[PDB]
Amino acid sequence: GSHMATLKVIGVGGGGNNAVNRMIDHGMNNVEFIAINTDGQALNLSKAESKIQIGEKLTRGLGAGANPEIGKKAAEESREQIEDAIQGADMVFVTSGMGGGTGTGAAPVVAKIAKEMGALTVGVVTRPFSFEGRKRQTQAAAGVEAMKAAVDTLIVIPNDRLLDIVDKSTPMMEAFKEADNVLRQGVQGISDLIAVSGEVNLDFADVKTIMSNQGSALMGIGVSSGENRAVEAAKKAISSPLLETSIVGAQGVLMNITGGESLSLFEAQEAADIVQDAADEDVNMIFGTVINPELQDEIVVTVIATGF
Ligand SMILES: Nc1nc2c(ncn2[C@@H]2O[C@H](COP(=O)(O)OP(=O)(O)O)[C@@H](O)[C@H]2O)c(=O)[nH]1
Ligand SMILES: [Ca+2]
Repeated sequence: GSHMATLKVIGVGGGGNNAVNRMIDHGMNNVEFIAINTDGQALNLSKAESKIQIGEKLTRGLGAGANPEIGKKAAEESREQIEDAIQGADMVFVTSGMGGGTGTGAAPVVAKIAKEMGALTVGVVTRPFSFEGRKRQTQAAAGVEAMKAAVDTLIVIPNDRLLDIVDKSTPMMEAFKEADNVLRQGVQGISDLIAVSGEVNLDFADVKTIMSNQGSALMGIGVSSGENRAVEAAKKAISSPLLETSIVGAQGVLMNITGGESLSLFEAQEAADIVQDAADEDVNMIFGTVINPELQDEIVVTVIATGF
């Protein structure tokens, strides 16, 4: 008997549901998508197969009007419908934009329900742009703290970091796609780890060990070819221009390297050393390797870091 973990991605509120819509468009298989919102108009446009309208008696079908208490009460009163949607999950990713009413208030309730049901629960949330003002930032910070209390692991993306990767003309929607990559590639990295039996094998139990009840996390992937490919891919995997939690200080890392038949012992050590040197801690590594012959000169390094 083999194990095949059930993964679910849950968008909560406006930003979370747009991230879900964009991920569905990008294409993802063997992942269930759930869309949760107070805003019935936006939920009607969701591409997810499971849509949950919360708080209709409270908001009359509108959003939360920037009030986190409304988001929280909305979720609590739809608990049974949220549980039904999560049922069967082995891992749940909850994504939401903090600072509004629905995400801030409802996302921690959703995450708490998932964890109480035994699922490995990961949050990936944004903080608002500074141009949205102090009050939005303060509401968002309270949401982040509530999320921390309710998840196994949390990845925070300050939206201000998007201003570091655009030029004056980059479309807003293109910047948003860059932030979407954090969650999408983290999910895909776990999917790929579960689906393949590696020459040095890691599986969902290793994911649980690295992520259960840990706090902040980093999830990254790097791909490189040619000379110094392993160092370059490892540096890319831990590079964090959009992340609140960098690699620095990590005390546990799951690292998987995938390459073709040319994958060398020496370069696997090089990659492992990059990660641990950048952590600047004594890192408890869980190391894996997959030989994919279809790959020629490409190497892929996946990292999950916790223990901050
Ligand atoms: N990166 C990103 N940030 C978003 C997006 N949509 C909303 N935001 C951020 O999320 C915050 C909450 O917006 P929203 O999710 O629409 O509020 P809610 O629906 O009331 O929870 C905003 O203040 C923005 O900082 C998105 O698509 N991408
Ligand atoms: Ca595996």
